[PDB]
Amino acid sequence: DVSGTVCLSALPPEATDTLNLIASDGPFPYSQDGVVFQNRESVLPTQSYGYYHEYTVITPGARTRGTRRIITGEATQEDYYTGDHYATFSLIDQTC
Amino acid sequence: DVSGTVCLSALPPEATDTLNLIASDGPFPYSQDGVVFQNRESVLPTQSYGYYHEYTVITPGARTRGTRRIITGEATQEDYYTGDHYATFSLIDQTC
Repeated sequence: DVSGTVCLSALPPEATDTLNLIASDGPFPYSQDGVVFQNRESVLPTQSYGYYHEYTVITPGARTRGTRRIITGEATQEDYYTGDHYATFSLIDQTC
Repeated sequence: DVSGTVCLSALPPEATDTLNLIASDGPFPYSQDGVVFQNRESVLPTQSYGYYHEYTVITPGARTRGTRRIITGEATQEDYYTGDHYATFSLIDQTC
Protein backbone atom coordinates (compact mmCIF):
# COMPACT_ATOMS: atom_id res chain seq x y z
CA ASP A 1 0.00 0.00 0.00
CA VAL A 2 0.91 3.69 -0.34
CA SER A 3 1.51 5.52 2.96
CA GLY A 4 -0.36 8.69 2.08
CA THR A 5 0.21 11.89 0.02
CA VAL A 6 3.02 14.40 0.67
CA CYS A 7 3.45 17.88 -0.78
CA LEU A 8 6.40 18.29 -3.08
CA SER A 9 7.51 21.28 -0.96
CA ALA A 10 7.88 18.94 2.06
CA LEU A 11 10.23 16.55 0.30
CA PRO A 12 14.01 17.04 -0.14
CA PRO A 13 14.78 19.59 -2.83
CA GLU A 14 16.43 16.87 -4.94
CA ALA A 15 12.95 15.37 -5.51
CA THR A 16 11.96 18.59 -7.33
CA ASP A 17 15.06 18.25 -9.52
CA THR A 18 14.19 14.67 -10.45
CA LEU A 19 10.61 15.60 -11.35
CA ASN A 20 11.93 18.42 -13.53
CA LEU A 21 14.17 15.96 -15.34
CA ILE A 22 11.28 13.52 -15.85
CA ALA A 23 9.22 16.35 -17.43
CA SER A 24 12.02 17.09 -19.91
CA ASP A 25 12.82 13.46 -20.52
CA GLY A 26 16.36 13.89 -19.18
CA PRO A 27 19.15 14.00 -19.49
CA PHE A 28 19.46 11.87 -16.34
CA PRO A 29 22.53 11.54 -14.18
CA TYR A 30 22.39 7.80 -13.64
CA SER A 31 22.28 4.99 -16.14
CA GLN A 32 19.57 3.25 -14.13
CA ASP A 33 17.21 6.22 -14.49
CA GLY A 34 14.15 5.35 -16.46
CA VAL A 35 14.23 1.58 -16.21
CA VAL A 36 11.05 -0.33 -15.49
CA PHE A 37 10.13 -0.84 -11.84
CA GLN A 38 8.65 -4.34 -11.54
CA ASN A 39 6.71 -3.83 -8.29
CA ARG A 40 7.62 -7.44 -7.45
CA GLU A 41 6.57 -7.09 -3.82
CA SER A 42 3.19 -5.61 -4.65
CA VAL A 43 3.61 -2.54 -2.51
CA LEU A 44 2.15 -0.32 -5.23
CA PRO A 45 -1.14 -1.06 -7.03
CA THR A 46 -1.04 -3.98 -9.38
CA GLN A 47 -0.47 -2.92 -12.99
CA SER A 48 0.94 -4.30 -16.20
CA TYR A 49 4.69 -4.66 -16.68
CA GLY A 50 6.16 -1.32 -17.78
CA TYR A 51 3.51 0.77 -16.04
CA TYR A 52 6.07 1.89 -13.46
CA HIS A 53 9.55 3.38 -14.02
CA GLU A 54 12.19 4.35 -11.50
CA TYR A 55 14.38 7.46 -11.20
CA THR A 56 17.08 8.41 -8.70
CA VAL A 57 16.60 11.23 -6.23
CA ILE A 58 20.21 12.19 -5.39
CA THR A 59 21.32 11.97 -1.80
CA PRO A 60 23.84 14.80 -1.14
CA GLY A 61 27.28 13.44 -0.36
CA ALA A 62 26.57 9.83 -1.28
CA ARG A 63 29.01 7.86 -3.43
CA THR A 64 26.28 5.50 -4.52
CA ARG A 65 22.75 5.86 -5.79
CA GLY A 66 21.53 5.78 -2.21
CA THR A 67 18.01 4.96 -1.11
CA ARG A 68 15.82 7.73 -2.54
CA ARG A 69 13.77 7.27 -5.67
CA ILE A 70 10.72 8.47 -7.54
CA ILE A 71 8.55 5.85 -9.20
CA THR A 72 6.31 7.12 -11.92
CA GLY A 73 3.06 5.47 -12.92
CA GLU A 74 1.43 6.00 -16.27
CA ALA A 75 -1.48 8.04 -15.00
CA THR A 76 -1.46 11.79 -14.88
CA GLN A 77 0.33 13.11 -11.81
CA GLU A 78 1.01 9.60 -10.53
CA ASP A 79 4.41 9.80 -8.90
CA TYR A 80 5.57 8.07 -5.75
CA TYR A 81 8.53 8.93 -3.50
CA THR A 82 10.48 6.41 -1.48
CA GLY A 83 13.30 7.38 0.84
CA ASP A 84 13.94 3.82 2.07
CA HIS A 85 14.78 1.84 -1.01
CA TYR A 86 11.32 0.67 -1.99
CA ALA A 87 10.08 -0.24 1.47
CA THR A 88 7.52 2.51 1.77
CA PHE A 89 6.04 5.01 -0.65
CA SER A 90 4.12 8.22 -0.60
CA LEU A 91 2.26 9.84 -3.46
CA ILE A 92 3.70 13.23 -4.41
CA ASP A 93 1.35 16.19 -4.62
CA GLN A 94 2.95 18.71 -7.03
CA THR A 95 0.33 21.37 -6.19
CA CYS A 96 1.75 22.13 -2.70
CA ASP B 1 -14.39 -31.96 1.50
CA VAL B 2 -13.40 -28.65 3.16
CA SER B 3 -10.14 -29.40 5.03
CA GLY B 4 -11.01 -27.57 8.21
CA THR B 5 -11.57 -24.01 9.48
CA VAL B 6 -8.65 -21.51 9.57
CA CYS B 7 -8.48 -18.26 11.53
CA LEU B 8 -8.16 -15.17 9.38
CA SER B 9 -5.19 -14.07 11.51
CA ALA B 10 -3.33 -17.24 10.50
CA LEU B 11 -3.55 -16.58 6.73
CA PRO B 12 -1.20 -14.33 4.80
CA PRO B 13 -2.08 -10.68 5.26
CA GLU B 14 -3.22 -10.29 1.66
CA ALA B 15 -6.19 -12.58 2.47
CA THR B 16 -7.50 -9.75 4.63
CA ASP B 17 -7.05 -7.31 1.77
CA THR B 18 -9.08 -9.54 -0.54
CA LEU B 19 -11.91 -9.98 1.99
CA ASN B 20 -12.05 -6.18 2.34
CA LEU B 21 -12.41 -5.82 -1.41
CA ILE B 22 -15.09 -8.43 -1.55
CA ALA B 23 -17.02 -6.50 1.15
CA SER B 24 -16.92 -3.36 -1.01
CA ASP B 25 -17.35 -5.12 -4.36
CA GLY B 26 -13.97 -3.83 -5.51
CA PRO B 27 -12.66 -2.25 -7.51
CA PHE B 28 -10.52 -5.35 -7.92
CA PRO B 29 -6.94 -5.61 -9.15
CA TYR B 30 -7.44 -8.37 -11.75
CA SER B 31 -10.04 -8.71 -14.45
CA GLN B 32 -10.53 -12.32 -13.44
CA ASP B 33 -11.57 -11.30 -9.93
CA GLY B 34 -15.20 -12.14 -9.31
CA VAL B 35 -15.68 -14.78 -11.98
CA VAL B 36 -17.79 -17.84 -11.21
CA PHE B 37 -15.92 -20.73 -9.66
CA GLN B 38 -17.20 -23.93 -11.25
CA ASN B 39 -16.26 -26.41 -8.53
CA ARG B 40 -15.48 -28.92 -11.23
CA GLU B 41 -13.91 -31.50 -8.94
CA SER B 42 -16.65 -31.19 -6.32
CA VAL B 43 -14.26 -30.38 -3.49
CA LEU B 44 -16.70 -27.85 -2.14
CA PRO B 45 -20.38 -28.76 -1.60
CA THR B 46 -22.40 -29.17 -4.76
CA GLN B 47 -24.43 -26.11 -5.70
CA SER B 48 -26.01 -24.58 -8.78
CA TYR B 49 -23.61 -22.87 -11.20
CA GLY B 50 -23.11 -19.30 -10.09
CA TYR B 51 -23.21 -19.96 -6.38
CA TYR B 52 -19.44 -19.64 -5.94
CA HIS B 53 -17.16 -16.78 -7.06
CA GLU B 54 -13.36 -16.55 -6.92
CA TYR B 55 -11.03 -13.73 -6.04
CA THR B 56 -7.25 -13.40 -6.12
CA VAL B 57 -5.21 -13.29 -2.95
CA ILE B 58 -2.02 -11.58 -4.15
CA THR B 59 1.23 -13.44 -3.50
CA PRO B 60 4.07 -10.90 -3.12
CA GLY B 61 7.08 -11.94 -5.11
CA ALA B 62 5.16 -14.09 -7.61
CA ARG B 63 5.30 -13.28 -11.30
CA THR B 64 1.76 -14.50 -11.95
CA ARG B 65 -1.56 -14.26 -10.10
CA GLY B 66 -0.23 -17.24 -8.13
CA THR B 67 -2.14 -20.00 -6.42
CA ARG B 68 -3.98 -18.25 -3.57
CA ARG B 69 -7.65 -17.48 -3.80
CA ILE B 70 -10.78 -16.75 -1.79
CA ILE B 71 -13.93 -18.49 -2.98
CA THR B 72 -17.20 -17.03 -1.74
CA GLY B 73 -20.50 -18.84 -1.42
CA GLU B 74 -23.90 -17.21 -0.99
CA ALA B 75 -24.31 -17.84 2.75
CA THR B 76 -23.18 -15.29 5.27
CA GLN B 77 -19.49 -15.50 6.00
CA GLU B 78 -19.21 -18.44 3.59
CA ASP B 79 -15.62 -17.71 2.52
CA TYR B 80 -13.11 -20.39 1.65
CA TYR B 81 -9.32 -20.04 1.30
CA THR B 82 -7.17 -22.07 -1.02
CA GLY B 83 -3.39 -21.69 -1.15
CA ASP B 84 -2.81 -24.49 -3.66
CA HIS B 85 -4.82 -23.54 -6.74
CA TYR B 86 -8.06 -25.24 -5.75
CA ALA B 87 -6.63 -28.52 -4.44
CA THR B 88 -7.66 -27.99 -0.83
CA PHE B 89 -9.91 -25.46 0.88
CA SER B 90 -10.46 -24.20 4.42
CA LEU B 91 -13.41 -22.22 5.70
CA ILE B 92 -12.22 -18.87 7.03
CA ASP B 93 -13.12 -17.89 10.59
CA GLN B 94 -13.02 -14.12 10.65
CA THR B 95 -13.36 -14.01 14.47
CA CYS B 96 -9.88 -15.30 15.25
